[PDB]
Amino acid sequence: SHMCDAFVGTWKLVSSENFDDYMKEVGVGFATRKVAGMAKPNMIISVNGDVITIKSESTFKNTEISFILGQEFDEVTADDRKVKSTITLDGGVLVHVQKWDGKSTTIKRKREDDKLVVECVMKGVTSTRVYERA
Ligand SMILES: Cc1ccc(S[C@H](CCCCSc2ccc(Cl)cc2)C(=O)O)cc1
Repeated sequence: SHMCDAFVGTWKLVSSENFDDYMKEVGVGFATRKVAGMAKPNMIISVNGDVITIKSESTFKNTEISFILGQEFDEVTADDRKVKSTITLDGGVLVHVQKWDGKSTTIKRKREDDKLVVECVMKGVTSTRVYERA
């Protein structure tokens, strides 16, 4: 047993707050905000050795990343940014930093009760996205 066992599984979005304002802060355009904001993604997290895989499946886009903690990688996001990402574990929280065009956003993922809580921050603006087991 290991590092991220409590994150492993299949999760479904059950609530979102302030995601439009977060997307505006990130620079997402109108049409993508409207369509992406409707989505109710499935997030599938798995671990094989040191490699963590996070898939997001939705009517808008299917994305997948695989990574080793602390080791930077290339990521094309669902809103089509080309970013440099680093994911670390900090006190039981998965901390995902995305860098592009001199900008930065941080996505934190933690277990709280039976939920997996996703907090997305872009400057002063936070969005909170709550997932439960599928
Ligand atoms: C449609 C859809 C697909 C995937 C997600 S991942 C997100 C966390 C990661 C957020 C930062 S990357 C990003 C993704 C989409 C947009 Cl619009 C803007 C930024 C989460 O809900 O858990 C959200 C919405």
